[PDB]
Amino acid sequence: TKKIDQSLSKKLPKGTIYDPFDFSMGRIHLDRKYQANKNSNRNDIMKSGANPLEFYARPRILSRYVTSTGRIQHRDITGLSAKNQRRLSKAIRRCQAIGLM
Amino acid sequence: TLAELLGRSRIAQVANNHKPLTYTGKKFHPTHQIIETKPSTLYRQEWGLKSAIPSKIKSRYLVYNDLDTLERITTFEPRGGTQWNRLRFQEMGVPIVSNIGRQNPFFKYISRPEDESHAKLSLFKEMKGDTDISPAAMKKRLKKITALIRSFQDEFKEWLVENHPDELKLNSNKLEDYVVKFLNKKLETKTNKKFNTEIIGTGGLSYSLPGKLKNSPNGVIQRTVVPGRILNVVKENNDNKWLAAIGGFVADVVFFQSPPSSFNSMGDFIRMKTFLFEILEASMEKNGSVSMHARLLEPQ
Amino acid sequence: ESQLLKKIDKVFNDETEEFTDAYDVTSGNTTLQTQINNAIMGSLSNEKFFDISLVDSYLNKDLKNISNKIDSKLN
Amino acid sequence: SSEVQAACMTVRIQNMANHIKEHRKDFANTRNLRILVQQRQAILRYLKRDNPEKYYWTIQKLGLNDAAITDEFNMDRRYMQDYEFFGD
Amino acid sequence: MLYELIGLVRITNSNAPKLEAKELSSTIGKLIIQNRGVVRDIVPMGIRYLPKIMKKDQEKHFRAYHFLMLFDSSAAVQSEILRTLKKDPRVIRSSIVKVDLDKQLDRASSLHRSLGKKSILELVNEDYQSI
Amino acid sequence: AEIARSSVENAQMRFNSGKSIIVNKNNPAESFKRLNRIMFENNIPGDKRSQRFYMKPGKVAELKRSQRHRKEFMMGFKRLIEIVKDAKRKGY
Amino acid sequence: DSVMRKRKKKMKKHKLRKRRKREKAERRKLS
Amino acid sequence: YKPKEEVVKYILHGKFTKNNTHLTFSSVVEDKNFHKNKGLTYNDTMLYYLNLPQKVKISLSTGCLGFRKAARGEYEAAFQTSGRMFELIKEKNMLNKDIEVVMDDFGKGRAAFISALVGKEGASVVKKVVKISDATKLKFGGVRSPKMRRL
Amino acid sequence: EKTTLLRDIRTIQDALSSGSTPKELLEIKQRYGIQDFSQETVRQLLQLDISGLEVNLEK
RNA sequence: AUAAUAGUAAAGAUGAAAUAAAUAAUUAUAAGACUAAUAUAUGUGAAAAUAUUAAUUAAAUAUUAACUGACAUUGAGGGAUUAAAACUAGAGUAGCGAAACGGAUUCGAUACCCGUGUAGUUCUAGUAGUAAACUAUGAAUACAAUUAUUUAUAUAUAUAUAUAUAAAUAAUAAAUGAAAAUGAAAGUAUUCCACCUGAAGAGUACGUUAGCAAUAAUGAAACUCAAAACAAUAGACGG
Ligand SMILES: [K+]
Ligand SMILES: [K+]
Ligand SMILES: [K+]
Ligand SMILES: [K+]
Ligand SMILES: [K+]
Ligand SMILES: [K+]
Ligand SMILES: [K+]
Ligand SMILES: [Mg+2]
Ligand SMILES: [Mg+2]
Ligand SMILES: [Mg+2]
Ligand SMILES: [Mg+2]
Ligand SMILES: [Mg+2]
Ligand SMILES: [Mg+2]
Ligand SMILES: [Mg+2]
Ligand SMILES: [Mg+2]
Ligand SMILES: [Mg+2]
Ligand SMILES: [Mg+2]
Ligand SMILES: [Mg+2]
Ligand SMILES: [Mg+2]
Ligand SMILES: [Mg+2]
Ligand SMILES: [Mg+2]
Ligand SMILES: [Mg+2]
Ligand SMILES: [Mg+2]
Ligand SMILES: [Mg+2]
Repeated sequence: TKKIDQSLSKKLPKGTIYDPFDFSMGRIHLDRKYQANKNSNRNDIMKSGANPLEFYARPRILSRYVTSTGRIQHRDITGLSAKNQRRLSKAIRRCQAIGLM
Repeated sequence: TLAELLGRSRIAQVANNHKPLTYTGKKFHPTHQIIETKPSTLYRQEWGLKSAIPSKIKSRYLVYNDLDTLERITTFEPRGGTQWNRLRFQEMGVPIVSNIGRQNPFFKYISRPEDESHAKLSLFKEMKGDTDISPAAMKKRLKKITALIRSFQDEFKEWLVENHPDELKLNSNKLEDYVVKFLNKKLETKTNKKFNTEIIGTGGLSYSLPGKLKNSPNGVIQRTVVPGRILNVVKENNDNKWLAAIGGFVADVVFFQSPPSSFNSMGDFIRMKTFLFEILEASMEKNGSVSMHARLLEPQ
Repeated sequence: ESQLLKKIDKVFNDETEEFTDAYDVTSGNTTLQTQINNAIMGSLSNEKFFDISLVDSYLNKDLKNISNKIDSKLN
Repeated sequence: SSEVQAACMTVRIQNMANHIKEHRKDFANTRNLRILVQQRQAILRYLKRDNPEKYYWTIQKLGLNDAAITDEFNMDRRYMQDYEFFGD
Repeated sequence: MLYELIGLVRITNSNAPKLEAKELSSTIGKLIIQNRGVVRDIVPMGIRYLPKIMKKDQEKHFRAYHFLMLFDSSAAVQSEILRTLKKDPRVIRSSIVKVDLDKQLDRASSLHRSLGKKSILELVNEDYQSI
Repeated sequence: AEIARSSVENAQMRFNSGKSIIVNKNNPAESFKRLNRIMFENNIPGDKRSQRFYMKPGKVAELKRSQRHRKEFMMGFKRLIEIVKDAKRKGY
Repeated sequence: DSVMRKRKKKMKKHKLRKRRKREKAERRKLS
Repeated sequence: YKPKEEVVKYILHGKFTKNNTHLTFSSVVEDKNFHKNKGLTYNDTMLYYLNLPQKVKISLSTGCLGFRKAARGEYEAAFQTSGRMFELIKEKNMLNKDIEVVMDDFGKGRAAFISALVGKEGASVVKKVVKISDATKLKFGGVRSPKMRRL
Repeated sequence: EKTTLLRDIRTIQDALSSGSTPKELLEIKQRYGIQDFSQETVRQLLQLDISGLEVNLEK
């Protein structure tokens, strides 16, 4: 067979430097273990400094912090500060009461 | 005094670094200072750090973050492999060239205001170059600056009525120009980001000047041939070039006309074989990466 | 009521655009440039939305004692 | 100055009393009102000791009398009934 | 006090989707300006599908015209507006939230503040100085 | 009319509940596995069982406190095991 | 005091409550 | 103008409780002339097509297959009841249009029904099933449940 | 008095720029006491106390 | 719960059972109570309490500036508030559920489990002032060695971290302690209040006060005994 699963091969980006270890399975496993959604902050409005309570009439943004059934995600999952989690949950509950979410 | 000596000590010479020792993102340049110990000191676990490195370590190169921690260990990784990437680049003898034809950053050139005609582009870059700034510390750039700029109102309420009164009575299209120049002229004396942290040129990867020819017993070398590896068996998606792994760098390989038949045959194991490449040019991007362009020299 | 009828027509008109919040539309500086100009120029500013400097210079005989000064210089 | 503090407290007492008359079950704010009235008594008691002339002038202008200041006051249920705080 | 009304009007006629919304905004706006109030802005939000099928006055709805109305009035007038909205068969859902004016007199609608435009002056100055 | 006929597809799926899967005609047992994952990530089976019998508020509060402690305790345990493994790798 | 000791007070309270219920009943018939 | 009742899809509903399993097969009937009626608004038309009427065709419990008392709520009772349903759907020529499966609760018959439909017993019905969903009814507060049993 | 400051200050600035002297001005010379209608009389009708405070503070 | 619809013959319950055109499914209508995720009761509140949304009114934070000039602390008596249950009126009554009447279990079963389910649980206006009303730890002030983690304010810049000062929490030094342990107090000190003086009798009796009432507060003595209690230790035992 001339095919390998993507999970068993690492694609080295262009312009990056590499070591021989980057072709091993240890690199594959190490990349899975340390795979965190750290790029969310730059794409996370609520981790930017905006007040989540100003989005109570924008269900599309709020729908990014609820599960498929509408259950607000725990702070352990959203990664927000206590204040933003508190404000975001209020926004979602207000949005639900208005008839938008 | 002891404080003076400490400031000049070899440990002080290493700049503070808390960057992750285990980083799984894109690596474009070295992030940690390589520490080396001599064989005699390695035999005694001596590295010039606070504590002895565990005897299990057989490498003579490491990178560290903290001399000591609350866990009573040193935070270190026994690797020094970014030095071999630099030395392999030196062996390829390809000077780094500017794709924009800019002045050489390692020479003290006499520059002029040719690019200074964008005073309003960069004077406001100080407040507009805030891509990743706090929502309130960036807002402190609005009141703190406003007061500083508002303290020059009297100076600009007299200079403008003494050097360009016509514009004040005709149009503000030129007044705005006199404003951008005024602040810069009154800011060049100031020190706003007087130290620039941007990478300077190659960043230290190569100090080789373009122009020199490589003499060899078989005559002057006209094309540099370097062994490499093809990573993918299908060109980079959306790009007309494949990717190769040459000397610790990932390059874009351009083929003469066709792709060798070993590609289809090998498939996803194409990286298992070594091909010969020719390094066309090497460029440096602002992210601090090296843009190496190669050519898959095939036996013919 | 006259202003109300004009506003309703101008906002609920087919030509008018409505905030449907279906996509992250793309494009601060504008409002930051008006501030910078009103801080440096002050009374002698060209911004439509000026600061209290202009109203202060008026009641302090500055915008008038400078207009005459400039005109006298032109003479 | 104690006279100014008493006057400033008087304004808040008048406002808070109006609130209580419309929210007779708001015990949290009734407690706040009681404490504020007792605070005003305390400041005026000091004023009587410090500057008696100002003291008598101040209480006359505020509509109070010496008894209202010196006597122990708890704003209890009997007070609400003897002065018809809530009306009927 | 500054208030922000968000109303979900019924779209009875598919040919005139923005008809009851215009008639309703005029009714609400007239109440505000005839009782010492000021209407600061009227931001239409367009036809949107309701998150579920909703009911009102023995009728069912699956879509509504969304509109926002930022207005200044007294508390008594604000309650009168809310009472009229809760009774009008056209209105499916209505919410009035106070916008604090303690720190600044000119606040934009939450929709605009969410986009970084904190005051109506910032919105107007971006339509004159740059448009 | 046809306007109410050609706009029913989105409308039908616009009022989704989030507890539905489009079956993969090839592997139909993989779609039931996906649905089960939704149930567990929204705690549907747990909530249903917890709603069968009434629990006093004090008991509810006790159980919520203990569960949180065990969750946090496990996170602290894993952090210490990671340090152990890292320390072992470096020869400590 | 421990549960063991609390149980002695519990028994005394139960017997007092039992006696007062008994007395109440009598008053009802005798009334 | 004329009743034109037609089947659009079938709903296979399963209620899996602790003591029994109920399986209902239904048809989503659509009068294809509803839009041809007079005095019909765009809202009424869209509201009629968003909740189409349903007609029950097959109704089964575990007691219809002879399982009695405590055996009704077991895995084997559900597996056989699921088979009988998948058979009655083929014996009634109701395997022409797409089927939507709706599961309600998490008793012991929920995993038996799934096994009987992804296996040999449901190799004909599974080919028509287009959408699976869960319809477990939860309460946000709501009525007070009975007291905990002391056993 | 339906007359408003803005309107009155718009007549003292139009009459002073057009030459018209309707009796309204004489009345306006009594409503405000401004007998003389010049550009340096409207500036003294619209003076704000804040301006005086700003100079006392500098002293 | 009621009605409609097709569709049927069992359904429901339990350890297993049995007591009382259905169950299930899709619609429509009505009613009462409750408040899923977020969530940590984090935080807030004097305590009791407090987490679906909005509004009105009231109260609540930090720093700075100015001001008052010891105006403070504590607090007998007193006052106010005070879970659940309970009671007095008028409404409400879906679900739950003392009692009662039945079904089971058992040698018996005035129980644990099941059914029917009254008071009650709900709202309005009141009475009453009790809980393991608990941190089983009164309030205030001065002070003492560290670390970690959050939070807040401030400062800086080569702009995102760094440096400061407080608060909270966790683990500790010292100290204290019968020990378990406490840890900024259960430490070093000062001030004020409440309370205790062997067990049992007893928070009982009698009287008194208060309450529509249940009761609440106050609160003994005789007789009898040489006991009685706490922390910790080693065992034995544990369905
Ligand atoms: K708390
Ligand atoms: K003094
Ligand atoms: K005292
Ligand atoms: K007392
Ligand atoms: K009831
Ligand atoms: K407790
Ligand atoms: K005390
Ligand atoms: Mg006091
Ligand atoms: Mg004790
Ligand atoms: Mg069973
Ligand atoms: Mg029951
Ligand atoms: Mg039914
Ligand atoms: Mg909740
Ligand atoms: Mg707490
Ligand atoms: Mg006190
Ligand atoms: Mg009653
Ligand atoms: Mg019972
Ligand atoms: Mg009471
Ligand atoms: Mg008692
Ligand atoms: Mg007590
Ligand atoms: Mg309690
Ligand atoms: Mg105090
Ligand atoms: Mg008693
Ligand atoms: Mg013990």
